Amino acid sequence: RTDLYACGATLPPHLSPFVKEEKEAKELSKMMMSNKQRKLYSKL
Amino acid sequence: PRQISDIKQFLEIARRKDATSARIKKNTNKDVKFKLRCSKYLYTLVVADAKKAEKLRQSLPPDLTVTEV
Amino acid sequence: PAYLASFSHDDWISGIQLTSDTILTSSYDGIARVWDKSGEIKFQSTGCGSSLKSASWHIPNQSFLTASLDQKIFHWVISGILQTLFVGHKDIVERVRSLESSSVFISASADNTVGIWDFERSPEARSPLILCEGHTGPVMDIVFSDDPSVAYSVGQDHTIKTWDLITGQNVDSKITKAPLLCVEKLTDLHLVICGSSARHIVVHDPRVSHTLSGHKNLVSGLSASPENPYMFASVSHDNTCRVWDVRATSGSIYTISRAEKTWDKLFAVDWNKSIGIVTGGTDKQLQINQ
Amino acid sequence: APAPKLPPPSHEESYNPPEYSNLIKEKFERCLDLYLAPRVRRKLPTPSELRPFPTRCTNVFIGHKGRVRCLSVHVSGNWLASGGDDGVLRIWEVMTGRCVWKCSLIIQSLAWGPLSDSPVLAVAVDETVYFITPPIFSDEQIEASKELFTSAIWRRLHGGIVHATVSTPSSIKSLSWHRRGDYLATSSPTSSSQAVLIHQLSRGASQSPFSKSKGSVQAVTFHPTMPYLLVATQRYVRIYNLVKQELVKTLLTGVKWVSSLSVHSSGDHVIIGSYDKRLCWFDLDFSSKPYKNLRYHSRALRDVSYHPSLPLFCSGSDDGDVQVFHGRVYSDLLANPLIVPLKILRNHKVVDNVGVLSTCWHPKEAWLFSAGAGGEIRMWT
Amino acid sequence: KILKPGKVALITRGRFAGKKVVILQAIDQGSKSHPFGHAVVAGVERYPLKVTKSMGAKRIARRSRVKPFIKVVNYNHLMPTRYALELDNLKGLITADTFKEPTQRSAARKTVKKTFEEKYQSGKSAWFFTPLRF
Repeated sequence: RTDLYACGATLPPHLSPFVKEEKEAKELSKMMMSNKQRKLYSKL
Repeated sequence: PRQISDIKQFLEIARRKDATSARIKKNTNKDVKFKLRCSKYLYTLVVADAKKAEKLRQSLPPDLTVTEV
Repeated sequence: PAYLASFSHDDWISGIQLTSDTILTSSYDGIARVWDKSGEIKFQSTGCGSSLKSASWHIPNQSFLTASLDQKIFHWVISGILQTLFVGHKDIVERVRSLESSSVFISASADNTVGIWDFERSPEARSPLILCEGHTGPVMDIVFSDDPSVAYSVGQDHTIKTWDLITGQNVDSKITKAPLLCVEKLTDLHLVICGSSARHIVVHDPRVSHTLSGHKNLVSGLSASPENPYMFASVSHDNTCRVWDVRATSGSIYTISRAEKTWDKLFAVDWNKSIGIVTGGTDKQLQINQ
Repeated sequence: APAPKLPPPSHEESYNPPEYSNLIKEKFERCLDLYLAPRVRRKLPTPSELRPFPTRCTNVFIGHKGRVRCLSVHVSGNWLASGGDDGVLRIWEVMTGRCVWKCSLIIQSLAWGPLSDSPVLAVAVDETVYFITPPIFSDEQIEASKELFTSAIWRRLHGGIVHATVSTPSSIKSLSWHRRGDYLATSSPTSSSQAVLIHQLSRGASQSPFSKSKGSVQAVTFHPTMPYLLVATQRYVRIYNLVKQELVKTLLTGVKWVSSLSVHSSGDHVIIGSYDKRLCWFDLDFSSKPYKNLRYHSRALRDVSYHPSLPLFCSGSDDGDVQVFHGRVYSDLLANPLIVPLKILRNHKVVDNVGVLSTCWHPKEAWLFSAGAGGEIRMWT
Repeated sequence: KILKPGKVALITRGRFAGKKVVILQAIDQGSKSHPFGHAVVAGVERYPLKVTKSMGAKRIARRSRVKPFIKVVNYNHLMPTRYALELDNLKGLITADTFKEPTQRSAARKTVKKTFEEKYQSGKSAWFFTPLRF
């Protein structure tokens, strides 16, 4: 639409098309050491 | 050879895949010896009590090959 | 019921028994004060030697039993004179209920037994006439049911046992998921309200249990209001007297705050028609709501 | 040739998003990464229905002006006796919270007797142990307790009904009672040769059942189905058969320092609290190695206790948190014990970097008594 | 009276042999648990590494970290030394009650660690923080 991008008008943010029970569940870390994979929950 | 003094240890080693066969040895003093052939050691559990003997024997996994004296 | 007045006491008001005129308040200091309607203590029990547990007057301005931590219940006849002391319980008598018609009065004790003490028939220093047993845990409280020959008994075993004083055995023991601390029998509704440790009042039908939550802490005592049979007040460990309704099981109908507070814990609750609802506890002040 | 893992595309940074001289440098860095960066190609325990669980504290016992070293509950379940560094022994009514016995008479530990008819308390002050029978009980209980008895030397006040004082060379740290009430186990970590002493009340004598002790002894207790004595040393836990006077089993805790121990009522399971912030579950029929290790506490774990009847156990640590676990044990060989978290009780003060010092369980219901360093006793219901 | 709270000394017996310690508090009279002239000391278990004009602040800080220890040591196992190290942060924090209380032992160890951090960074007692080569 021309009115949006007329000379000297406002510019919408240019978007990149490339850009695309709980307590017990979280605390169940029995003796597992290396099996503990809370690294994924801490990043993702 | 290794001696195991714990019944649940005997079951755990029996559960382990390295277990190949099991022998039940009935002695003249009414004491049974549960022997478990693994890859590296013959694990032996000396059960002097009769009632604990057969509950253990039925506790042994069905896939394991258990053999008479 | 709007609050009327509060009367101070030496210690926490362990037991409260409110009549039309007489109001017995037994405290942890070993003294049971018979406060009048206005609040004048007619007489104070002396020489108990142990912390008083519960008070229960067989008749107003008359003999009133008061249990103590020494496994003895002293019957003061009204100034109050200790006519006789009923003793023999293995542990301290947790609570005592008075029966006007029958000389046998039930008394739940910490020894997992409910003893039926008698004014004269007791084995005299007077062994209870019927020391009923059967509760697995300590007998927290006992209240006579609609029939004078039966009395409900709640205890730590979470089993409310309807012990028949005539037979000396529990006819039916209703088990619950939480331990009950106080038992109050409402004859008009034919129900028994149990103050379970889960901060819930369970109204169980003797002939089955309707649970009502809302109390912030454990319920310490229960008493059905004479004016409204459906309404029953319950003083809890949160120093609050939650007056719930049988029809309105969704929480208490009206939560009355104690006149005096100190982490206070209300312990004793009574419901007299003339005197209203009398409450007491760790605040060492017996408040009245009319 | 595994792919060089193409760089991520534009991150939505533009002329004006609501979220170049260096371009040669990033391109050079990318070229460097193409040959310098290595390329690599890459149950349900359901605690809801098994709720023997308790909840937040409801009764707070106050009156101790210092740390509460140890507290215990009588078999009847209505008396709770507590003591601390203040030297004040206070007996509390569990249902009401009154402090009926204000008489004081440091208190390292105090333990009730197992016999209901003989309510006698063994209380340790420094190297001395007092056998106290408070007059709060009925008189016949006092006489019933007297005939129980009436190395370490024996000697025979605001109601100070003292019966038999036991004096020991060292400051006793742990006290334990036998099931029959005839044997008292007193342990001190300082000593060695005579670190632990066994006292026979019926014979009125004390002895050292150990000729040679290895490692400092931290705590001791009695087996609940057999006379075996459980000795928790600094690093090991050793099982001793007393009737034949020998060593049955040694548990390798894998722990730098053992704090306290508790025993399952079945006698086949042991739980070890450690200064290494670890709870150690041992199945005596499984292994000398710990069946499970739990490292949830943030500070040194002080005490571990199993409820005598309900399948719940708790751990008290110096961080102020009390960890409540549900442990279900079956007699079957297949059925390994089921250990699940149930609750983490909080809101407990820490004084001088000291938190939950001692935890005790109600003999009947799921009630937990926790002693803090500020002199407060919490009754979690 | 050459062993006083605040005197630097050397340990010649035990695991921490050849390490330099500061006398935290002397029990020259002895104790029931330690029937000898023992004294509690705080020492440096791992000495900080040497630093240079170069290396970033990250590496300098990484090499400047110090691991302490606290230990009751016999006088016959301590070797007294003329240098003296004093700071009010390390006065009276240690006692027998601290050793029995393991959380207090760890807390005192961490406090000693921190105190050694500011002391090393400030450049005091360079000899005390220099390891002894034997």
